[PDB]
Formats: sequence, C-alpha cells, structure tokens
Amino acid sequence: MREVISIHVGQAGIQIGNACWELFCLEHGIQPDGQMPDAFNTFFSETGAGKHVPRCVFLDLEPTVVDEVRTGTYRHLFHPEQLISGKEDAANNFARGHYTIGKEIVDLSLDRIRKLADNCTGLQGFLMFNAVGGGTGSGLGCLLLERLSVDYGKKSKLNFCSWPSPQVSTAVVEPYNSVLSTHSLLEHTDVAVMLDNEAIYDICRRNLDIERPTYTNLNRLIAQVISSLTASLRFDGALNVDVTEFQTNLVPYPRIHFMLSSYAPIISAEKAYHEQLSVAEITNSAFEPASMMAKCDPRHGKYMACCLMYRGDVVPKDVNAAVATIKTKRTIQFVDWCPTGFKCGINYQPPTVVPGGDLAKVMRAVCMISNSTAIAEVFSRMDHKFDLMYAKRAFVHWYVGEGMEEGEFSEAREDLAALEKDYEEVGI
Amino acid sequence: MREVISIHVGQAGIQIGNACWELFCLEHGIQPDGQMPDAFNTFFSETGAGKHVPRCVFLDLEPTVVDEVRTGTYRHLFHPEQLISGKEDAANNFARGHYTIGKEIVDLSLDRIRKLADNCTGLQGFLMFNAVGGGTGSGLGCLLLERLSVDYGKKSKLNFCSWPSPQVSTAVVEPYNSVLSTHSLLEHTDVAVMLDNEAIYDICRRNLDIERPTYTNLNRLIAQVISSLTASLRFDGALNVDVTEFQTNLVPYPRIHFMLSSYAPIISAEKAYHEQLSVAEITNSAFEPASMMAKCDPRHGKYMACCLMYRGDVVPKDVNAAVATIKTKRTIQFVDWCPTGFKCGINYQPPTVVPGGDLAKVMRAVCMISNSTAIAEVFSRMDHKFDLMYAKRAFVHWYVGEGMEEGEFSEAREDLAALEKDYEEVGI
Amino acid sequence: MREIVHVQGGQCGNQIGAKFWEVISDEHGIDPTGTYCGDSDLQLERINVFYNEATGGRFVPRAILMDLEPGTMDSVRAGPFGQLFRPDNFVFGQTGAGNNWAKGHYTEGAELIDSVLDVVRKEAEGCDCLQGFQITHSLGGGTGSGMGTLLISKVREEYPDRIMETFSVFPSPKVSDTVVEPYNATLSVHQLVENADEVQVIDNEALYDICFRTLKLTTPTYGDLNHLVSAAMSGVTCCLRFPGQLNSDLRKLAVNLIPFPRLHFFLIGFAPLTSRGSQQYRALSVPELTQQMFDAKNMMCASDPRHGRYLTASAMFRGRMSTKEVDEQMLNVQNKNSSYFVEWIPNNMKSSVCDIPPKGLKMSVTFVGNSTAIQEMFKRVSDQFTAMFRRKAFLHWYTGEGMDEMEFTEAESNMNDLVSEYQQYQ
Repeated sequence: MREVISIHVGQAGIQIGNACWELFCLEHGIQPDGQMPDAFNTFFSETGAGKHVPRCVFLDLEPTVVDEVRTGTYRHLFHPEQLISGKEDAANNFARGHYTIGKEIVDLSLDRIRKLADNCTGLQGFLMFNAVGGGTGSGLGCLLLERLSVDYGKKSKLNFCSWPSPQVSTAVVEPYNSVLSTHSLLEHTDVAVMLDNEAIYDICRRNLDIERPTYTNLNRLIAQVISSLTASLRFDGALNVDVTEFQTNLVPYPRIHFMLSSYAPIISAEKAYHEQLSVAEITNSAFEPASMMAKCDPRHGKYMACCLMYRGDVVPKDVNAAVATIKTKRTIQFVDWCPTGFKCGINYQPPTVVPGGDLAKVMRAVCMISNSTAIAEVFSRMDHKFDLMYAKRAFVHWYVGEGMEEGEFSEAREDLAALEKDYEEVGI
Repeated sequence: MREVISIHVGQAGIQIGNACWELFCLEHGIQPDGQMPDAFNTFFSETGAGKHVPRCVFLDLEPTVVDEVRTGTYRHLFHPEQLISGKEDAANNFARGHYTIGKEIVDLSLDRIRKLADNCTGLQGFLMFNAVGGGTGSGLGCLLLERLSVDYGKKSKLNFCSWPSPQVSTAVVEPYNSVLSTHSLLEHTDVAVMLDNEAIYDICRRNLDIERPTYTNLNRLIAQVISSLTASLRFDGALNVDVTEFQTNLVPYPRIHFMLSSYAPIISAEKAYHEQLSVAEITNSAFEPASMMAKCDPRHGKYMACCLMYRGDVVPKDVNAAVATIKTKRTIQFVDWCPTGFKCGINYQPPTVVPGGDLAKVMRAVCMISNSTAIAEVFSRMDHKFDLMYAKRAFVHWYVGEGMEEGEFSEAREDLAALEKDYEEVGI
Repeated sequence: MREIVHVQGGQCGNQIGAKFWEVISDEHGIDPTGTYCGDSDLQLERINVFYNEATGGRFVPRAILMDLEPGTMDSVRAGPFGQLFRPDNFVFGQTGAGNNWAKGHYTEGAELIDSVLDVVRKEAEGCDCLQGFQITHSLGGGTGSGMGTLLISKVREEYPDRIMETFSVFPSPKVSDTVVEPYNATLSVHQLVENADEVQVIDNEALYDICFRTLKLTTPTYGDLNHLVSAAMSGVTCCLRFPGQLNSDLRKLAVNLIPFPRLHFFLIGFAPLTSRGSQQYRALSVPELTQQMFDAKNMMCASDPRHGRYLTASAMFRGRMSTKEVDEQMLNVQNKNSSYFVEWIPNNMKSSVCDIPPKGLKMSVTFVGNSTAIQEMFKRVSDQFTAMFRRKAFLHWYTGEGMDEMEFTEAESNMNDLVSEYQQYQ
C-alpha cells in the first residue's frame, strides 16, 4: 500500500544496509527467517504463511561482500535475486562503474526494482545508500539514477551519501570520483544527506567513549538515523511527517538539497544512568556543532531550514518550549528570508536498542536534518583538492582509456563552481 | 463409466509415462501393488478385490526400456500385456517405424486398446505420449493414429509431443523425423501440445536452481502438467472442464491445434518459504515468457486463445481479478477477432508432491495451455534445417532404400509450407 | 533377444579378441571357468548378446576363432580366460598364407572357408533372430586381410539386412611391419567398402602415442595396446548390454553417422586416460571428458582431425550423469570449434547415455567420429601402393596364384575415388 524501496550500491551501501536491516527486523520483531512469532508494510512484504521479505536490492560489482551476506545468518531473510553481484570490481574508477562494466548489471537491477515497485501503487519513494568516494558506489550509483529518473519520474529519491572526509581518505583517486558524482547527483536526486566518516568517529569517541570503534559501530549509528527518519511511516504519532514533506520543507531552491545530520542522545550505558534526558536538553545537544554528522561547523553558515524528528515520550508542549530557546540563542543564526525555519515531528515509539550494541535504551531521541549554507566549505575543500590533482593531469589516463572522454572533468568542475556561487548568492 | 486411455510410444513416451503413473498412484493413494488400503475410475480399472490396474499401454520396439518396468517396483501395477515389446529398435528411422517393423506390433497394440476401451462406453478420449525426433515415437505414432482414426472416428485424441529443441538435439536425423511426423500429426491428432527439452532445462535452472537435471527431473515436471490438466475429470471443482471442451475453446481452425504449456509456481523449498503464492502472482508468472515450456518466445506472436487451469485454494473472484490484470497489461498481444481470449477452470484438490522429489508443497498452482501465432517460428526453424539436409540428400538412403518412396519428403515439406502460410494468414 | 556373433581372424584379430573377451567377461562377472559370480541382476539380464547357455549353468562366448596357422590360436587357448571358448569353434589351418592376400583370399583360404561358414551359420541361426556381426582383423597381414574379408563377402550374401561392424587395424604410416602392407590394404579396402556396414579404424602408431604421452607407460606391450582397443569396443555396445537414460544400439549409431553409403570409416577414441601418477589429481566430470575426447592426441587413428571437418560424430557416454551436461557440452563444442564441423549438417553431434560405467571408473566415454581427415590415410597408402605397382614389385606372389593384373587397377580406382569423394564434402 504505502512502502519504500531501499537501494544499496557499493560496499559501503551494503554494509550500512546490513546494519539497517538488522535494526528494522528487530524493531518489528521478525526473526532472521522472516516469520514473526500492518505497521511493517512500509519495509516488508507478505510472502505466504506469515513470512516477510524486505523491499531492498543489494548491488555490487565485486562478489565478496554480497556472497558473505548470502551465506551468513540472514540468508533466507533476503530474496535470492535481491542480492545482485557482478564478476569484477569497479576498482575506484567512476569510468568503470558508469561506462565499461556498469551497464551489464543495471538491466538486472531494473528488473528487480520493477517487480518490487509494482506490488502496490502509492510507492512513497526510493532510499539510496552509496559511497561517493568509491568506484561502484559512485559510478553505478549515477547510472542507476538516470534509468530511475526516466521510469519513475514523480517518485521521491532520497540519497544517503558516505561523503569523503576532510582529512581521512583511504583512497587517492577519490577527489576525482567525488566531483564527478556530485555533478551527476544534482540532477538525479531530490534530497541528499551527507554522512562523513570522521564525524561519526569523533562522535563515538566523545559521546560513547569508545577509543577503538570500527565500521560496524559507525553503521549502527547510521541505522538509528534512518529508523528515526522513517518512524512516522511505520508507527502512529502525535504529529507525523511523510517523506514527501521533507523535500517541501527543506529544499528552498532545486539545486540546494544538501543537508547535514545530527542525532541525540547517543550515550552509553554508563552515562545514561546519570543523565536526565529532557526534551530541552536533547535538542540542545542536537544543535551543538560537535554533535553533527558531516564534520562541517555550522557557525560559519546560516541555517536555511531545519527538520526535527522527536521520537519517544515527547509531549508537544516541551517541543515548543525547546525550539523557542534555540531561536533565541544567538550563536545559532537563521537566514533572513526564512522566518519560520522549523518542521517538527513527534512519534510515539521509542528507539529500539540492539543487544550487544553500544547505545543504551533511551526513552526519547531526536534526529535532526538541517539545510545550511555551511555546505560551501565542504565543496570548497574538494575544489582545492581536485585542482591540485588535475593541474598536471594525474590519474586521468585510467579514466580516459576506459571509455569516458576528457572534458567531463572540465564540465564537472564548472558545475561544482556554479554550485559554490549559488550557495554564496543565497546567503547574502 | 467415463475414462481416458493413455498410450505411450517410444522411449520418451515410456519414461514420461513412468513419471506420470507414479504421480497418479500417489494422488489416488494406491500402492505399487495396485490395492488401496469412484473418483479414480477415469484412470484405473477395478479388478476384483479392491485392486486397480491402469488404463495404459506401453509400446516400444526396444525391450531395453520396458523390461525395467517389468522387473522394477511397479511389476504388478500394470497388466503384463499392456507392456508390449518388439525385438529390434527403429534406430532413428521414420521409415523403419512406419513400414518395416511396424505391422508386427500394431496388431497386438490394437487388441489391447480395444479390450481396454470396450469396458465402459462413453470414454472421454486418448492421450498419446511420444518423441517427435525419434524413430518409433514418430513412425509408430503415425501408424497407431491412422488406425485409431479409422476405428474410433468421433473421438478426442490429445498428443503430448516432446518436440526437438532449436539448439540441442541429441540426434542428427531429427529434421527428417520432425517434418515427416508433422504431416501425419496434422491429419490424425485432435489437439497437440509441444513440449521442448531445453525449455524445461532452463526452467529447472532458474526456478529450482538445479544446474544438472536428469531426464527424471524433466519427467516429474511434465507429470505435474498432465495431472493438473486432468484434475477436473478426477476431482470436484468450482468450475470444471473435461477434455472435450478443450477443442471448442482452444482450436479456432481445424489445422491450428498446436499448443504451448506453462506451469506456475515451480518452486523449491528455498523459494516457497519466502513467496506468497496469491492467485494474482502465480498467473503473472504463468504468462511470463521465460516460464513457457516450449522455448518459443510469445512476445513476437499473438495469443489466439488461452486456457487456465487453477488448482488448489483458489476462489473464483481472484481469478476474474487476475485475468483482468493480464488483459490490461500491454506487453501481451491478443488477436483482434478473439475478444474472449480466456477459459478459466478451478479445481479444489491441491497439487500432490512426490516424496523425495524436487518440488515443494504448494497450496495453489496454475497450468496454462495457449494457442498462439508465435508457433510460426518453431516450425519455420525446422523447415530451414530440413532444407539444409535435403539440399544434397544426406541421410536419405537410409529411408528410401528401407521402404518409403522418394517424394514423401517433398509432400511432407509442402504440407509444412502450407502450415506456415496458414499461420501467417490468420495473424493479419 | 538381440545377438552379436563374434569372428576373430588372423593373429592380430585373435590376440585383440582374446583381450576383448577378458574385458567383457569381467564386466559381466564371468569367472574363467564360465560360472557367474557377483550377485547383481543388471549383469545377467542382457547376457545373451554375447553368451550362450550350456545347460550346465556355464556361459560360452558366441565367438569363432579363425586363422590359417595353428600357433597363435594355441596361445589364446593356453592363456587365462582361454578355456571359455567352445573347442569346436576353433578352426585351424595347417599351412598358412605367408602374408599373401592372394593366397588368403583365393587359394589357401578357399579350402577352409566352407568349414568356417559351417560354424558361423550354426551359431547365427541357432537363436531367435540375429542383430549383427563383429569382426576383428588386421589389414596388413595375409589371413586377417585375405580370408577375413572373404568371410565378410560370404556372410553379407547370406545375411544381407543385418549389420556388420569391423574393427580393422590399418598399416602404420611411417614405419611398417610386413613390407607388403599397401598391397594387402588396398586389395582389402575396395571390397570392404562394398561389403561392410561400419568400419572402425585403428592404427598402432596412434596407440603408441597414447601409451607414451597420456598413459606415460614406459614399456607398452601388445597386451596393453589390445586392452585399450578392447575398452573402446566394449563402449560401442554398452547400450545393448545395460539400461540407460538415452539408449542407442549399433544401428542407431549407423543411421546417425553415415550420410552417404560409400563412406563408413570411423575414428575411435576413449576417455578418460590418465597415468597412475595423475589418477588422483584429475577432475572427472562431463566438461573435462568431452575435452579429452576431442583431441588429436586421444584418437586411435594417427590422422589429425583438425586438417579436415567432422562430417558427423557420436559420443557414447557411460555412467550416472546429468543429461544437460551431456547436451550442453555438445553444443559448446559446435560453437567453439566452429571450423572443424561441416555446415550443411546442423547439430553434427550425437549423444547417448548408458547408466553402467566400466569397472573402477565413475564415468567414461567412447567417441566414434566420421571425419574427412581419414582421406589423409587413404591418400598415403594409395601413394605407397602406386609407387610399388608402377614397377610391379612383389606382384608375382599375387599374380602366380590366380589374381590377374586388372583387379589391382580396379582396387586403386575404387580407393582413389574414395579419396575424391571425401574431398567433395570438405
């Protein structure tokens, strides 16, 4: 009836999707088999005698990460044809994922998406997970988006991009992949949320006090954000928000759809014991610049629009009291042309904790998605790094020899230059 | 009262019949001896003290296929003179099976058929099972159909042909055998269904995920189609049809009685766990072109008439809703002069599973028998391959020296040429 | 049921046939005493194809041993599995045709042929209804090539409609025993083209190549070479003796192989063939097996198949195996090796599955292929024949015993046209 389709492309998309689907199964109480011992209808189908199968597709060109899902604990939760694998990796090349090897797998991907989308009309939208710095997450991610745009025009397309960090890279050619992806996700994505790796690293180091987390601890935190985003579709609330109403409330002009994230509280079991988790204080911690999930300080930006999703035993009077304090605070500033810069949502169902995970059971939480003009700096840093790389034509022979022509570098650079000037003109 | 007589000619006929009669015995709950510990009366005869003998004849010139039935588990199921054996093989020669070693076995076969048909007059018709590409399946198939046409003139005669595949043949003389058989199947059978071997190979590869199927797993799938075809004669249903009303509903013109098959769902224990098997979805999979069981893509043809046999927990309102969805879908083409392109049929008893087989327990299933103009390709490709062989008279001396006259190749070819023009003229 | 009468002619035919009865008796589980052992029904259900009940429980082969010299038939009797044959089925000769085709066919063979015709009629007519004959002989010698082919002519006239399969070893290409090879070979072929239904070619030099390069045997005797030929001879009659998923008799193979009646000369191959060292290292599966089957290094005729086209070929597989891999690999070879198959015959390959593999192996195949690469041997032995005939070398050991000059010219004409007809479809 009302559902959303999840697309996971690349290694980062799959492993974040693995943590996302573990949380979704546990919160709705279905086992790894898929049988529980109409709230689940937005994420799970019905298959015969009480079995539920997720509405997701797993796409990678390299088989190693999808084989290990297919042989793990969750073998029979997923449909065997929803896990699509290639033969050879894109190997950190946008050109490989887009032109050379990418086209052989997109046909199989569109067949699965069409069969999953035709079950009911009033399909709410598509949630895409990808890594911008990778090969197949960037290349094949773009290629899927042209074909989705031509077929399913009016349907909303939300993207959760694992953006490259300011300092940490784990790739050398990723400034090339990032600028090429950002050009092509301007015209193919309705709402893009930036998730940065070092932002989750330092959030886990100060808040949860874990000195050595890994990628699986990053993915639990990402899963909590997505669960809080789509909580209003799944459960009843006092003031619910739909996914089509995010783009109405957070996108002022078509080219500005790059938003941050924040989640609060993320506190461990030893710290939750001592905190009164009031609605006023969890919303203060949400707007704190050190608790943001993109590593982009909003103090040198102006907030254009902000969306607050409260979840748990939150009364609407404490929301109004808390958001008034934020508006009056002077270190956080709003843009002049947007006087009412808030969208509030309250949901009843408290956040579910995974056993053996590192978050604590909390009675209420906030997820914040905010559009700001601070995104000028995150494009400016790659604009510096891309210009350094391209000035004496390094690593270009890998792209040019593989099937893309020289000049898509130039077109992508000027499009990013146009985006920088657009953010500057809005903030005046 | 009302019964049907099964004739199995050739090696393929016998081994398909072995799978067919193993399914029929388990569905009516009779033991291999033939005694159960009047719905079954359409396939089995009463013979004294609760004991049931099948109404079938096994005819082959080779003893090596029938002797294993005589010595197998089902020794005393069959009456010993229902299993008729010759001495020497037809050896992939139509001329051998029709002229030379033909007359010694057909006289004994007609004696058994007459004794089996005179028990309860009002019998429904004849089922013939044969391989078109073989020697005795094609040669003796003509001779027995000629003799049955002269004796039982007003009778229904259904033929299940294991037609040769486009690419895989496992003989060389099959362009000669197939064109010569179709000349004698045009004037002497009433309804012919084409089954292809590599069609069932690829069905078992994608739907059951068996990469190495034997002849036994093809024959189980054929047995399930025939059981679902004759389920209305054996059991009570909401809307039943017998074999006489197939001709009224599927054959628009006297020469056009070539039919395809599809069966859905064919799912293993891995897939039955995760699918809902709703009436809407199993009928969508029935019309899917890669689930057809003849290797003849119906996208480039027009459906002349279609007959759907639902079996199981099927309500008639979901049938009407599901057939309406098919009509509104634009990827199928119906012919303009057949508006009422569908015959529906509902039976109550769910399809039976052989223990230790490869199918799973399904609650409802569909068997589809369709007449289409896509059959022009399956006869034109065989028309081409006969042209290549006969271009300089390869393998002809085995036929012509051994009893048939040069010119019967030419007469059979012009008959097939007439059939090609007939399919083209109807589709306009 | 269906019955094959075995005839073994010449020294080569007797020693290759002696090992054939060793391999068939072991496969059916017959003790050299003639008793059955092995308590399995499938072994005994089709035994009348090669054996006869003797009302004492024992099984005697339907085999006729024929030679013009008493030496080598005594050796077959004295060996193991030599007491199996009926003593009356041995027909001696006393003097012996000293490597002379003329004396084997015209003079010395003539006073013995009435006696061998008596014994072959006694065994042939004694059952219900016969299926065929099988004859094993050599086309280099005197009694195997001369009086062996005389028997072929006489038994074709008596039984015109029955098949007649002959396992003939040809002269070796490079180095030769029995210096009058091309005289014996050419004189035998021209009336074996008109009297034999299917003819399967073996070369000794191909067998030596197999035993060096594949089997890696250091000292291959004639015992080991005959064992290889016997393995292939058992594979062609697998379907008669055991049940199968896709059955194919000898006449089924004949109709599927020979497009025109003049050309019925076949190449034989066997797989798998691994050394003792490499037995435990090798993959036994259908795709590997078809690759060893279509190798020049595995064919039992020393004529390279890549120089011609396979007109049609057939593969008799044995063992419990899946029929899609039996189908798809035969499609795979026609797509990959497009140039080595003829174009006006679609789907040139024939497949057959017999369910009982040979002892010790899980899976085996015998390959019979009708190739136009067999014209390389017919050209070669024609040139050797024409070299010697122009100068009339060694001719008066044929001319002297009643074979005139014109039949040599007829033999060359009847075999040069066979070379030309293979070129016609090349």
